[PDB]
Amino acid sequence: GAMGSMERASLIQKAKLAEQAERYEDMAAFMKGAVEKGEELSCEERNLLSVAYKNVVGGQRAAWRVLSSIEQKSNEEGSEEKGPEVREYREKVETELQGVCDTVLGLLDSHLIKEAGDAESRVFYLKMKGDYYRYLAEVATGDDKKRIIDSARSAYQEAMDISKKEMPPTNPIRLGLALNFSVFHYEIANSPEEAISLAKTTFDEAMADLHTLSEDSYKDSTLIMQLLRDNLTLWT
Amino acid sequence: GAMGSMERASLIQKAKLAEQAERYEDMAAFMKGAVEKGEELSCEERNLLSVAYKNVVGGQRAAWRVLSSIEQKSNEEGSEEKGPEVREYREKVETELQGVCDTVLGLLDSHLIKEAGDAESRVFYLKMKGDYYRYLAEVATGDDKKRIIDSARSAYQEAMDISKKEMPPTNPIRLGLALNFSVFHYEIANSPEEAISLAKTTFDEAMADLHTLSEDSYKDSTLIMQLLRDNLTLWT
Amino acid sequence: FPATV
Amino acid sequence: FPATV
Ligand SMILES: C=CC(C)(C)OC[C@H]1O[C@H](O[C@@H]2C3=C([C@H](C)CNC(C)=O)C[C@H](O)[C@]3(C)/C=C3/[C@@H](COC)CC[C@H]3[C@@H](C)[C@H]2O)[C@H](O)[C@@H](O)[C@@H]1O
Ligand SMILES: C=CC(C)(C)OC[C@H]1O[C@H](O[C@@H]2C3=C([C@H](C)CNC(C)=O)C[C@H](O)[C@]3(C)/C=C3/[C@@H](COC)CC[C@H]3[C@@H](C)[C@H]2O)[C@H](O)[C@@H](O)[C@@H]1O
Ligand SMILES: [Mg+2]
Ligand SMILES: [Mg+2]
Ligand SMILES: [Mg+2]
Ligand SMILES: [Mg+2]
Ligand SMILES: [Mg+2]
Ligand SMILES: [Mg+2]
Repeated sequence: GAMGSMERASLIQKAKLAEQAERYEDMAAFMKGAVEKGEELSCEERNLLSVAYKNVVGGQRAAWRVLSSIEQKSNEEGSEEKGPEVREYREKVETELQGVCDTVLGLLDSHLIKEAGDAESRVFYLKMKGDYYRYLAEVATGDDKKRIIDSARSAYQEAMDISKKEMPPTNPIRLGLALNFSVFHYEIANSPEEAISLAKTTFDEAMADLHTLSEDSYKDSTLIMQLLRDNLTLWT
Repeated sequence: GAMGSMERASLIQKAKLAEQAERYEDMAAFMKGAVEKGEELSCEERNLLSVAYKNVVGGQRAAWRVLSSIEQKSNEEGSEEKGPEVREYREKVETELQGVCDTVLGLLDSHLIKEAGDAESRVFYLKMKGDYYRYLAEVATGDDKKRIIDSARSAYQEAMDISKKEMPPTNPIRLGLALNFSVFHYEIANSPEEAISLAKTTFDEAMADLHTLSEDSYKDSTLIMQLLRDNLTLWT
Repeated sequence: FPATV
Repeated sequence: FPATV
């Protein structure tokens, strides 16, 4: 790969520069190169990996949503035949999005998840695995959709099981996993009651644990708790 | 080129979709493909071309500025030796930026400017030529810098001469040309007095012409007039 | 859309 | 930075 000749430490340094410059594609490429050096990622490095790909796919998802909305309007009664272009361009963005998801999932499967034994790292990577399968599920229409949904649920569930055993309720990774799995239930899996139940129990159990939360993690965990409350307000 | 098999009308349609999706790289590639069909661009199509590349290079410039600032701090007294990475990554972004500028300038030179006879189109493309040479000037440090600055000034000057002869003072293209050439004088060419004089005369002459301005162009021209006033407030 | 992190 | 269009 194009990053094979660069030192691991230089790749991490440049991922940090790319983040500051909001160059998320470059950030992701640097972090993929770092992962491919074959050493486990530290806690800070895991965050660089996740932020890079979250931002790349986030932009692709936003664009896909705009184009899918145009396409759906184009297929309603009274809409004028505008030819294949909207579908073609939506398919182009979709295929690029799928490619990025596949790249992330490949990194996770080789070999980040296999070698992650500490709960932080294992839950973190399984959450990512659930997230990228969820993004594939958002665009899946074919025979593939149910299997993709099942793959997302299986990753999120393994992460949930570990997080409940090994992390406190206010751990930010545990909270963010529960936030995203609740969104999976609501938006992907047609299980709004499960989504609401998960968000409420997560929020309530985190409140009761706030008295043990570190000042260093207060900001991250309270932000995620606010996002859980925002979703519950949207949903009820 | 990759767009050679696509119909011109389909390229224009997809450039409009890309704009709505904020996919400016795709937008630019679609518009480059359209230009390479060999027909002149309409007024609407010129705007799609300009917006696409302005946004691509705008993001590159923002990233270059972040990295150049880090690099300059890294070279001040008391800064710690962090190795070649900041320079390398700034050079990477710079080379990509230069490549996009070169692509735009090549499109303009082949054959948009040669075939543009109406004042709107000719001034529009010469303004773009000045803009992309100015962006090359922002990053130029080598022997090349003075020639690049001269190329920007020559394009802006030809555009200015045509715009004063052939367009009313409140024409948005005429106004935007003067705005950008004034910024060239202030930020690139070390001529703040010329920048101020140009911005003030442009603004004053446009005010006196507002009574002929169309309702369709009022928003564009008054916006640009406000930008001229903003720059004059910054500069005086 | 609902919020994720 | 100053404004351009
Ligand atoms: C070093 C520079 C950068 C900009 C890369 O660091 C980003 C942030 O990395 C930490 O945060 C983490 C985190 C978020 C916080 C909620 C952001 N916090 C605030 C107040 O906005 C959102 C991110 O996507 C990230 C990495 C992802 C997860 C997800 C990751 O699932 C795979 C789970 C929850 C959250 C955890 C890991 C947070 O610990 C720090 O603690 C923060 O200071 C820091 O900004
Ligand atoms: C069709 C959809 C899109 C989004 C592509 O159309 C964008 C806008 O194209 C027109 O505007 C033009 C223009 C700007 C206006 C100032 C935006 N106006 C407001 C109120 O924000 C900024 C752009 O960069 C652009 C193309 C560039 C130039 C530069 C172009 O130098 C090469 C000179 C001045 C200005 C002229 C051409 C404006 O005529 C319309 O008239 C506007 O409605 C419309 O938004
Ligand atoms: Mg080494
Ligand atoms: Mg598809
Ligand atoms: Mg339960
Ligand atoms: Mg044809
Ligand atoms: Mg260089
Ligand atoms: Mg003069």
